Amino acid sequence: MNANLFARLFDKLDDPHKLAIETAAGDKISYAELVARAGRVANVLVARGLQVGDRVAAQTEKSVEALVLYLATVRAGGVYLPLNTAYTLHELDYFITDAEPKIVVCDPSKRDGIAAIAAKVGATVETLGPDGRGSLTDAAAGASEAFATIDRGADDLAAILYTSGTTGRSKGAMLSHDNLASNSLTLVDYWRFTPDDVLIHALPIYHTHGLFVASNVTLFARGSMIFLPKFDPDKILDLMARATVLMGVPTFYTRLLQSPRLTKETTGHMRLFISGSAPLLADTHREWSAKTGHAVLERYGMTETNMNTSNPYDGDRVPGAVGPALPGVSARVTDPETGKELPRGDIGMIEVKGPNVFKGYWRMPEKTKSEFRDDGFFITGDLGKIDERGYVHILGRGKDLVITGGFNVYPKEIESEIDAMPGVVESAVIGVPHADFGEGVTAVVVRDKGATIDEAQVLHGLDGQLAKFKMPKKVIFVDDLPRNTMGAVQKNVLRETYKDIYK
Ligand SMILES: Nc1ncnc2c1ncn2[C@@H]1O[C@H](COP(=O)(O)OP(=O)(O)OP(=O)(O)O)[C@@H](O)[C@H]1O
Ligand SMILES: [Mg+2]
Repeated sequence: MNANLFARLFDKLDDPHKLAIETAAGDKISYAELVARAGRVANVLVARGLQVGDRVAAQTEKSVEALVLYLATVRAGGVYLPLNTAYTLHELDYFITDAEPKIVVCDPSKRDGIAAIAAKVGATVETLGPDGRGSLTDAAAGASEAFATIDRGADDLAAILYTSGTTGRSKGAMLSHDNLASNSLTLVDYWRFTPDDVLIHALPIYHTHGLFVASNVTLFARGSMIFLPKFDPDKILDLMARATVLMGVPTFYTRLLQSPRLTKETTGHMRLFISGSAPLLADTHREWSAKTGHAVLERYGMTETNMNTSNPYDGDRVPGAVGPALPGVSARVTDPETGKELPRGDIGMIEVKGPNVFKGYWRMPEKTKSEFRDDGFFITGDLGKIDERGYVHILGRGKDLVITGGFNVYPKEIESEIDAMPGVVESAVIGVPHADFGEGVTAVVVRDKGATIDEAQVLHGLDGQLAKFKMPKKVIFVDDLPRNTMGAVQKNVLRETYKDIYK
């Protein structure tokens, strides 16, 4: 009855020699082998000063060794803290100072620089490279495989993941053993994962999607995964003939749609395509079904909440919607201010509650308090509505709402109109200060190479479909939209870039 995620996963292992992970080089690792690797690394953590509750901060390229470090940290009663591989030394200083890890694991090439930061909190530094080699690996080579998995309670911490930083400086979400186990166990059943599943895993593992959703679901299900270092369209297509599931972000799908190899035949062996982490556009959903005959299953989650909602595996998968609340999870829509729940169909603030919901922000009890309602619901900061069937629809982030001339203007329906115009790839509608209207609705648009469509053409096209107060005051064409490492459009960046256009 140990609640320790590692114990939930592996204490009882009925089929130990079954495949768990195939590496990018084609090496194969069984469940028993994975467990033994984690035992060695857990012993290394203790030998390097880990005490129960200590954080282990890890910035490494993706590898099975890096995944093992996650498992071992949890197993040893530590708190795993993955960090975006792109963070610079200076950025890392903030996270290391905030979290005060006892151990920091980094790429061999950064050891000297990171050691300086680590010394500020007295952390021990080990290394792990893209090839799975380094001081961590040397230490594990002589360590014992046997390790008594540490007793942990449901609410004890297993991890701290920093948010993606879309709306400001990343905050450290404190995730418990039960947060992670309850969510992944629910998903195994809800998505019907079985030991026969083979998951193509091409996502980063410093983010909740690639780290927890991909790994924990597979591992609980006793299925396996195939690692790829990053999104590679041709390698992903190659693997579909011998895999059953792909978890991706919308950019995976729009990029795969550009391959002439993406056909019914090429995807015919696959069971399920899942999309998450950013909005899957309804047009993208329809394009995928038109080209491949598969209905993409989209789900919605956050760093702070793990997965909240999902389109059903055995029900209607609705373009533009993220599905009803998962089993065990409650979702509602409230008046953003007052907090009163709204009638089904009304747009407002999405709030969630459940065993998936985190314990708060690391050493930010005040900001934690402001993000929870009195009755324990968490304010997502996402605006949307819940339809008559209980499907949640996300309209945008609260900060993406544009208030202009006294009106609430929701950008997505404008973007949908612009996207539908011939010559348009995609568009982002934002608001920036305007002296006459409060904010000026501004359309930032990516067009096809050689497309003729221009500003006047775009505004005229909208004129006959859109209320006057919703009309963009100008259209700005760009080579591409700014996106973070997980493929999300950064409207924060756009608002900053164009803040002065109406000055
Ligand atoms: N399927 C989806 N459809 C629409 N939006 C989504 C979906 N999945 C995730 N999102 C958006 O991503 C957010 C979760 O992102 P994440 O936890 O990676 O950090 P972030 O919110 O982007 O960064 P920060 O919290 O630092 O501002 C959600 O709150 C939601 O706005
Ligand atoms: Mg957020």
